[PDB]
Amino acid sequence: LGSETRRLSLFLVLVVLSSLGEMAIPFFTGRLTDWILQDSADTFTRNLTLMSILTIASAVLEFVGDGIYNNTMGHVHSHLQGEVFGAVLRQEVTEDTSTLSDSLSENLSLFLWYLVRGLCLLGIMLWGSVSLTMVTLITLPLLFLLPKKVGKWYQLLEVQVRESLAKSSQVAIEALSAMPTVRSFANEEGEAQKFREKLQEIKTLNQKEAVAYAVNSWTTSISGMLLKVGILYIGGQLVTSGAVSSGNLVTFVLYQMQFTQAVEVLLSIYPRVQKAVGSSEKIFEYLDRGLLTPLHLEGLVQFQDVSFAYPNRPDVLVLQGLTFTLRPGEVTALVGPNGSGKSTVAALLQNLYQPTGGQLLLDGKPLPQYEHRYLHRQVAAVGQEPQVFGRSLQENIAYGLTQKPTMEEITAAAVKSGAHSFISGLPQGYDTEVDEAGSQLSGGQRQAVALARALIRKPCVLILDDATSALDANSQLQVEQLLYESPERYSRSVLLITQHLSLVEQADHILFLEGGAIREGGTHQQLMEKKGCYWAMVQA
Amino acid sequence: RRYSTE
Amino acid sequence: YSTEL
Amino acid sequence: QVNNKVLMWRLLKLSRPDLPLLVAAFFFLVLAVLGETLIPHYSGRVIDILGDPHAFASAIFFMCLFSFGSSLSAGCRGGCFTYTMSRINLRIREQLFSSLLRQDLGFFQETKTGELNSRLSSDTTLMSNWLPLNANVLLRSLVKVVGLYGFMLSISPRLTLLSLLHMPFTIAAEKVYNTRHQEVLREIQDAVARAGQVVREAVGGLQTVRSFGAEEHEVCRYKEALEQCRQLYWRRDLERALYLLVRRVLHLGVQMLMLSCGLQQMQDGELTQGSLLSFMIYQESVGSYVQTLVYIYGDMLSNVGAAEKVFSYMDRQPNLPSPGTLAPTTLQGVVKFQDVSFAYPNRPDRPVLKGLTFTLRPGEVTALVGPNGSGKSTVAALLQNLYQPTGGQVLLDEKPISQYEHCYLHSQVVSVGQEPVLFSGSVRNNIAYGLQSCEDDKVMAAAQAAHADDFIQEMEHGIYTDVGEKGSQLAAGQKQRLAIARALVRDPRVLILDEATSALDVQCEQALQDWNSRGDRTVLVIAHRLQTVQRAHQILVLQEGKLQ
Repeated sequence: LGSETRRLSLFLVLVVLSSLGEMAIPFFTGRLTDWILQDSADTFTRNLTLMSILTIASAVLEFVGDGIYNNTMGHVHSHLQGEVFGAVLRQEVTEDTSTLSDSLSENLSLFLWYLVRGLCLLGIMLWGSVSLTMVTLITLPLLFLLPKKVGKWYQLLEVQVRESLAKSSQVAIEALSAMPTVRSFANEEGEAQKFREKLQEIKTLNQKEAVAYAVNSWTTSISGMLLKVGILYIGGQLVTSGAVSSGNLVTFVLYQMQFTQAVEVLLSIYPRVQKAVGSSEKIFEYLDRGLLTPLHLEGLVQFQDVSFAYPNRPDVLVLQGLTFTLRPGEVTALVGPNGSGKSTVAALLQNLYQPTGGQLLLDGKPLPQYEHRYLHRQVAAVGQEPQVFGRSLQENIAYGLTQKPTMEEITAAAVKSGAHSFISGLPQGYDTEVDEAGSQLSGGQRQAVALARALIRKPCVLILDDATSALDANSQLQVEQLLYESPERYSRSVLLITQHLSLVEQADHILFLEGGAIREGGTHQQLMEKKGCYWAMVQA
Repeated sequence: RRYSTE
Repeated sequence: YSTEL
Repeated sequence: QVNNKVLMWRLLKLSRPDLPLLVAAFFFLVLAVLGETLIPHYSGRVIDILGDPHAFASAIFFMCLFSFGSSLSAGCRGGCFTYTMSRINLRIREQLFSSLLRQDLGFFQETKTGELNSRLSSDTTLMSNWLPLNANVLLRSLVKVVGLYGFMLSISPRLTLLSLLHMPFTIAAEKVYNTRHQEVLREIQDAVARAGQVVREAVGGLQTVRSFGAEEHEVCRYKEALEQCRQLYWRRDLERALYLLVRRVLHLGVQMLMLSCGLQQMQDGELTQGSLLSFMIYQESVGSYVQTLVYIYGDMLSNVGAAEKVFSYMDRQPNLPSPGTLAPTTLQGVVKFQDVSFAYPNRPDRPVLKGLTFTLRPGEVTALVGPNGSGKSTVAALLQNLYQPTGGQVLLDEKPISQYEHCYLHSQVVSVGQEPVLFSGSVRNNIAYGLQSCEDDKVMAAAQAAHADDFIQEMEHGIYTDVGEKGSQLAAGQKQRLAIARALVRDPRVLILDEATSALDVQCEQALQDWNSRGDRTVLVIAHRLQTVQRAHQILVLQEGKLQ
């Protein structure tokens, strides 16, 4: 908020000037009264011109100040929301800030305007007549106590009624969301009875709400009438005494009315400001809670005493002294216990988390030293849970790309992944937009889209896993055939964590891990024709 | 600015 | 403006 | 159109039982308006008298009496109207909810729950403000205006012509401003919803975004949405201020034209000082009512539209068949399927069943196996009179199932759902769901039939505890055994199991398939594997909608 410290200051000037310009209609009015009892037109014309000029200037200044304040507040709100969302996304609520900022800004503006007005009115009244101002100040608190007491009770009753209505609403939505069971058990009358019983409780509160409303209205009217009468009596007696004229009394009466209105507005506005200020601290607290240049990688990776764990604590490690290694141009697969959590190794391959020990340098360079922008487009692959975003298919199949690929390149990537048929069969070509969060997607289509998104970037390492698990048997066979038929076995490194032994049959060197480290391995034929884990799994 | 119940 | 029920 | 008149008549008829309250409200409103009209006249006469104690005292007393009476009526009317509004709201909600329960299952399969919640929570309140709020303010506001202008014409027949000429320049401006605001608000709402959709999409696909490191693009898209919304916010904030400035300038001008003309008329000799004061008060006061009348008349149409939208749901006709009446005393339990074919109305002309035919017997425990695209669920559902078969017929004891009473049928035949659903009531209320009355002895007997007592009996007070919302505190296996106990508490004659053994114990399934509720009562079990073969007396496979 500091960066806009100048503009706001300008606003804080203009309002003050406006608050002095609008106090010319009452004052001169009294002057006109003092003119009508002492009957030239020169003074009348002078008063008229002064009043008109001051009022016009006040209106213009108020307009300009409001424009400046709104323009600044819009930018502040947008910047705050952007920062909040960025922090939330990188951390791994949003609508709360959006619904809070407008209310906070509006209430703060109204509070400032009416506070300045009230200060100016009190000052001019005090300069006018000290005794009447003292009387008004003395009698203000005594006549502004009971209405607040009644209003708090009325507000409590209103909020109770609204909460009861919300409870009944759910009592109804829960019933209506499970219609097949209700119809099956023939229990519609029970639901109707429950709803009626819920409404019979609000029927009781509504009467007291109405009574409180009526009493509050009566109290407000009585206080409003009493306040004015109390000062009118003393003003009349003072005027009759002859110490002051009638015009001064008229000006004071108008000033007192405006001052009371300003005080009442301020009292009505303040609680909302307090609530919004208290609420913004929660958002604040929630928000407040360099690499070497890479050129090319040959696909050679290896690990020595590598360890990784969950972010919750380093004691949830799923690896201990691993020795995984995949040769460039060779495709290999890994196996292990279901509860061992070996899948995190794939995340370790994507540089999502730094190693807890040892090193995981690949292609002769440290793993976390390369640039993040170029590494993510050369070491990633299809995810474990295929999905399609709400963007266009031509953009969904190339998400996270610095430069949008050409139509021919996209078609070639889809064909290499088998997704060309899906693109051709989709209506309106690649310009069609897929449903948000895969609302209308299919397993085979999702697998094809994931494979295309993986292969579009020409990765130097493959971390494809669980893609065929969601895909069909025919799609899995096609993916395996494409992987096996790539030029010179794709001439790159693949470390796929396959779910079926059909893909692991042609593995260059299969391996299985236990206890956080690789415990067995070798050729697939040797593993399946010996005491290895693969043969035991096949026989079992 | 002036207030308005709305 | 001036909506009092 | 005439549709608005029809809706207005329906809304009038909905408030028929509120005559004793509306009469008092419309009496107090008239009293309050008549009291508030006459005060400035007596103020002016007092001012004229001051410039005879009897007349002064009379005027003061009358002014005080009118002020007090108006103050009282202005609160009594509000209380009465608030109570009337509340009554109308509570009356309409019950009718809306009780009309929806009779609809067919396709209506709920099609309509999103968000629309139902919106109708039952928001529009039923908007349509309830029509009579107590809009038709009240409009009436008093218009009447007050007529009275003020009558008094103004009485005081001075010449000065009122200027206000009569000035009024259109205010009416047109208010109309234009309201028209612009009503569309700016909805544009802002649409922009906000579109902005929130981006965050929702980012949340939905978080794993892929973190895997690819594409946060720097989602942030940019969100910033673009925010920058698109900020412009609409600024436009609205500018339009308001412009309207306020125009209003202030116009009023000062009118007052100065009024003040100058009034003074020039008084110095001639055709007017007095109190008369000028009263005329100034009246002319100052008329404008606020003139504006609020336009505001309220513009606002009423939204309530009318909301009422139309609510009434369009409770007037729709259902698709249930003709109600039945038959209710025999002892059902034999023989069920036959004859050339049954079915197509979902939501996705028509894509049949799931093609001439299915089979026969069931009391002791013949028949098992259905085969995936058929999960079509085993459809044959189970239509055996409970939940859907009507488009071809063939299904009959119970040589009579169609649709000919039996709705209340009677679901006592003899009951099925367990594939995914059990539990309600937020107590344990006892869930077991005895749908029954008129039950005894705790039966609940223990029903619970012991499913071995669920091993969990229920550790819990304090036994069966009177509150189950978590939609069974939140229960485990997947625990919910299965609770749903089973909900069936044998009813003593069924025909039993249908939707692969309960997939989560429940196989031995428990055998006991449920061989107890008194299954010794001579027809049992049909659905299995995803050959596990049902160990007891099935008539195994039946069906694929592509055709039986094996």
